[PDB]
Amino acid sequence: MELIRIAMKKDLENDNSLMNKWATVAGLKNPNPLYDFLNHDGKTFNEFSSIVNIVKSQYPDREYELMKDYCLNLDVKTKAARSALEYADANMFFEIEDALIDSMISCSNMKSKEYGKVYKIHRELSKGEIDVFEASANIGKQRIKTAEMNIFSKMLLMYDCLNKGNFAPMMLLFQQIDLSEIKENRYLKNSFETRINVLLSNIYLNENNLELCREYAQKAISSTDTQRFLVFSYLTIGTSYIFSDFNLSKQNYLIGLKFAKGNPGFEEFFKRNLSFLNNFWNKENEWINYDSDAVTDMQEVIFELINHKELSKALQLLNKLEERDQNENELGFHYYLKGLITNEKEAFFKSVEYFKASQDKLSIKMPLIQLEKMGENPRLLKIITM
Amino acid sequence: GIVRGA
Repeated sequence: MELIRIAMKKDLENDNSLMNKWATVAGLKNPNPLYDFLNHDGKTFNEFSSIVNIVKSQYPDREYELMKDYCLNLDVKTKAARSALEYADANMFFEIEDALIDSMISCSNMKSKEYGKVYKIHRELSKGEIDVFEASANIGKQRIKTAEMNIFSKMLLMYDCLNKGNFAPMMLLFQQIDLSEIKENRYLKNSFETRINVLLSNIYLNENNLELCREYAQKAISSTDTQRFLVFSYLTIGTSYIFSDFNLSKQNYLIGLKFAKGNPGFEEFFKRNLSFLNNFWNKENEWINYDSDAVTDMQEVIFELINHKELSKALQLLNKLEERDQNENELGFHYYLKGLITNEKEAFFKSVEYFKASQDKLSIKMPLIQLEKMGENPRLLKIITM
Repeated sequence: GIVRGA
């Protein structure tokens, strides 16, 4: 009765060899739990990777429709539903995720209630319905008992640090996570291991440890086939080369862009950094979003205007942005641009202070180079990057 | 700006 069961029953009467093929793909010892899954409603595999690996290799193009149907039909009190919630969150399938959260909050199993409550906190935080301070308050209010939700509560805040351009807390949060403590759920452990890897990759990218950054991103790319992890992995590798190597940076951004086909949210990340890359290297720029009101997007239009030596038009557009709320990292770039336009040392010092505040050891190079060009002590500038 | 995501 669940779409995937119907699909597999249909394909099985046409082809008898599919039992053995699905058994090895699902990591099963023998074809028996497969028979059970197809016949007795309610049967769920011991490991959720069983259903994902069957869906991925047999119905590559119907994953979302099939998975959405599987998940909405699951008993919310079970390990399966708990894994489906992780699956949905990891892929950013928000319709699947919000409906599981709704029904997991209400039910009477303590573990599923906990998973519901923590993922809701993560969702409310990504959407700006709450801020870090309420998140932390809600996490403690929960008195979490599982190792997993303890770990996921640390990652939750790391994701917020990452999009608010506040990178200092993140290595500190990372160090509080130990994955071998998660015992029952093998799938959840795998998913987390991969989440951590891109997280780690970002941490190193901001610490300017560029070799380790690419190590962890590649580690993620090698072991996953979930679109979300591919996207951010390639995003990260490309940013790691933004200042060293134009071609390597372009190529990873294009690889990532191909993996993002038909998901406008993921595409936007690449368009933005391709915009920046081409502005920074002063190459022709097919990527600028000229009618976005987003601070990052207006910054790109200004940076382009600077390269076309239109310093007057650039200054007016930049004053318009002083009106707008920006995070510390965005102020970093803001003051860098003010400097290129105005040739004032002051603008560059501010830029360094903001990149220090947000602890972006990567971007700090830009205003530092500029200060060295205007006669500031080079030895001291070296000590600032230490 | 540079954008990031994990």
